[PDB]
Amino acid sequence: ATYAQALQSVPETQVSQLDNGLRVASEQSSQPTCTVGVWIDAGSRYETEKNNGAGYFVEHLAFKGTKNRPGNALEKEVESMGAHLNAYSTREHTAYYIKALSKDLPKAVELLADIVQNCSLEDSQIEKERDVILQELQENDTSMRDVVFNYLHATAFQGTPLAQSVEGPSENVRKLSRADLTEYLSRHYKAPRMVLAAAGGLEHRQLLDLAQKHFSGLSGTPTLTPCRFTGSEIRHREDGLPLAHVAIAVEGPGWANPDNVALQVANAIIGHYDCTYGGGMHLSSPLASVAVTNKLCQSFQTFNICYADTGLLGAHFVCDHMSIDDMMFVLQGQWMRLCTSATESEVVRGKNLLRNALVSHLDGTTPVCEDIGRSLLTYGRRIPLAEWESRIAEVDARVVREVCSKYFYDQCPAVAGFGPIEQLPDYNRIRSGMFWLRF
Amino acid sequence: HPQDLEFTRLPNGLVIASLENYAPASRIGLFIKAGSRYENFNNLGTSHLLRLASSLTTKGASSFKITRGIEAVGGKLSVTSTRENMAYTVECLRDDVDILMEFLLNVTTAPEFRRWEVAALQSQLRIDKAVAFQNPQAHVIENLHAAAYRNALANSLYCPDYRIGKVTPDELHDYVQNHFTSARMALIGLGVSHPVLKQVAEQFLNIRGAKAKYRGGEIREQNGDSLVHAALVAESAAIGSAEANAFSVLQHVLGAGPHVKRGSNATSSLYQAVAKGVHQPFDVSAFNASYSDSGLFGFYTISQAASAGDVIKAAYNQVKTIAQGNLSNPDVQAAKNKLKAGYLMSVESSEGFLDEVGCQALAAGSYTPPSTVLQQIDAVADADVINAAKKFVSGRKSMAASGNLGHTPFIDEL
Amino acid sequence: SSKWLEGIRKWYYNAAGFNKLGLMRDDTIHENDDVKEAIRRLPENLYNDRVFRIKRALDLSMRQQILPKEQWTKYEEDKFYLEPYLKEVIRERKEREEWTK
Repeated sequence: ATYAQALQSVPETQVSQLDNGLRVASEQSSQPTCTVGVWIDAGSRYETEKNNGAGYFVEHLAFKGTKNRPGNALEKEVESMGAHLNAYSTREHTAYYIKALSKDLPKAVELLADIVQNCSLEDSQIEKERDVILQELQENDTSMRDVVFNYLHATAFQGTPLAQSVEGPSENVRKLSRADLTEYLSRHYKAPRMVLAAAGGLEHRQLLDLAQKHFSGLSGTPTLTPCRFTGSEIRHREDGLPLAHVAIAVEGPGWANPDNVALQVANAIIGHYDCTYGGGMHLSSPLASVAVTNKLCQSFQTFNICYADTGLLGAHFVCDHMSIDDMMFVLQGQWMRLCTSATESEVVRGKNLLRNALVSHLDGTTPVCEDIGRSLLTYGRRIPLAEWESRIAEVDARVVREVCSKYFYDQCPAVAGFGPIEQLPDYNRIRSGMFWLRF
Repeated sequence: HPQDLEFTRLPNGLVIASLENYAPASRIGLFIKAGSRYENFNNLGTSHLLRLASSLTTKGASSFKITRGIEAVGGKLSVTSTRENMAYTVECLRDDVDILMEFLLNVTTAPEFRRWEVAALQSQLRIDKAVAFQNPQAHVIENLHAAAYRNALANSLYCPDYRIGKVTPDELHDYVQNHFTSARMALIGLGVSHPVLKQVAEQFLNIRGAKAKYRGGEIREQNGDSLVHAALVAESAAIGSAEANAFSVLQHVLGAGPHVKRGSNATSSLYQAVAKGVHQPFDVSAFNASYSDSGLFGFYTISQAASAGDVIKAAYNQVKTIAQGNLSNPDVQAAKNKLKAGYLMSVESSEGFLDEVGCQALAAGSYTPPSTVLQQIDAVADADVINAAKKFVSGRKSMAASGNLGHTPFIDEL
Repeated sequence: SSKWLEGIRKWYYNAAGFNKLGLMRDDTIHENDDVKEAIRRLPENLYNDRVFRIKRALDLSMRQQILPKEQWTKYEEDKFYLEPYLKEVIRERKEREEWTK
């Protein structure tokens, strides 16, 4: 039992294509469960200004009455067979996945097809879901992290529609016509841009047979421009709240580069810290180590988010308004340490951390099926983890500091501040401390 | 994958289960019967401290070298616990399990309890108690267990107020030496070979009061956060009994986890009954905790300030009219399907499988496969459900109320 | 050879001086980071006895009066308590340097 033999021991995610442009993929496992989902590339990038949050509103309306079942009979059938439903959407993608059982499968696949193609629009439910989204805005005007990331995207993609949130304006919410909703559902979904994916204890042959049984005959028949990254700083002086939330990012490279894997090794060097970790004075990453030594921060993560061949290489920390300056100073110090003066054993340790993080990331059936959907959306295909292991073996510290010299060294970043952010320096201080003069 | 787990009861008392799946993740789960009920008034809040005592120095490896080695091989070490189960999980890839096993055995067998780490961990206890109870719901749960029994099951998972700082390392050494025995340890391995586990556990362990009583009553935490939390719980049954499985069928009848996010859960009759009763956005969920001697069955409601007692009356009269013979047999089978769905789809990954196999092996003393467990679920009748609901209505009540409690029934206003 | 060596050692201890001012080995250490760490890790009663002896020693240096004859901590009544603590702190300094190596 070795590592290459373990990476040899993996199911293969057999694929097929229904000739509407529909893509379908499956991967089997020997435990009695399955996860069956539909991924459609429909986020805020494809929406317009006056049509913001359309697909989010559709997946709100997705279970309130169809052209076969009423609004409660769908819930009745799902809960009578005992399924697990979930639906979400990014600024790019849209997903509907059911954690499902190993015997209630074909009727549920027909249910999912009816979710796809015949979402009826009851006017009682358009009123109720308008007020529900009002309640959701009222509730989620408090969770500070999502407000931070929405401010980050807003200051990152200024003018371009990627900066728009998934929620969008409330002025759109108070004018949601059924006609534009039908037009949106009829246009932004149909022929090439949808993937069925199934991971768990089933058969791929019968999976394509049920796809033939229900998803065949869908019979469907002009976007993705390069988005200008601005790079700027938005700040919300709002002193009523006790803590402070500061994020900073640059333009992420995307998907078609192994330099993304190198940047994931860099974030494996730094990444996350929370103040409740067992052992603070003994941590490997020096940023959190000196932060424990000086009691500055509460939490951070330095990480990546990849949009469609673009994105935000980001770093967010929650801390106190007396602990921002030295926080940012040692943060930029670790940045430029990875950009020029990285050693080798920390890179080896980060490669092992990235291995273990990816392996524990892809456990269960939901993250596996999510991974299949996201791989076949960004690439059209799935890259198994042995190729990721080979490209991990393709990484030394010299290539890492080359890529970090490419994506950090005197950029024009995007900084978002939220709270009592008086201690937060001016943008030119970030620009001065960005590039080393070798001090 | 034709291979299976292996069971071994080594005669000084410990349990060993091994599994070789050709999955890269190797996990070692070490479970100990050292929960909150095995601590008392002289060691209040000590399980919280020992749960935070993961980063101590060991006679054999200092905690600096421990932390740097475990994160140098990249494996993840975590300490999780319930009121009967301490749990050490160490995960990595399948070749470097030996040194991580050595660190785990050093932490379990030989803690040092050096005093400066104990003081820094008192400060960490303060921080961790803040992080725990800044969520309200677990605080309601802990006050419910405080209202549940007159004895050691009411010991919280977290340290009390005045107890911070005044706990000695000598009581820690004593609690280790009389509560970490060979006959109270289960060793579960996923992804690794049996004989290495057996030989190393044979190498480096070499170690070697009663049940709690019902109390009943209420605990009111007047806090006023515009959402009344109300928990009404009676005492049900011990662990693994057919009576407790009947209560599990009953809570799947009453209400389970939200299967339809952004939906309404039109099948669970508690939600539609209270939505008939109160036309305001509420939340009702069922609850059943199981323990080695006893068990706690009831429900938990989150409602408005002036809209709590009507919700409680609606839920209680719904449970009464279910108890008095208004329940469908396809609804019983749907509760069976929800129980099978929860028990299958909570153990799919290595984490839930680890937890279930370890608790099953440490509790019963052997393994039993999940297929015949589902068959035991399928061997549950209806008079079980009626008697479980009658027992819930009949016996002495226990109530934990918190929030703006100006509209809450006390005893007589049920 | 052996005991005459110990005679030289006792001669140096009696010629040093702090025996006449009520001090031990662990009262005459120059501070670094590691020494201050070892002082921080001390037990309670040892800490109080140490600071009391230090305060008496600095007072008797202040009025420049050395103790009478039979109030002198002679040879081999002292307690070498700091050597495990400070030894382990230097050992941990070497441990950090060996992990970084």
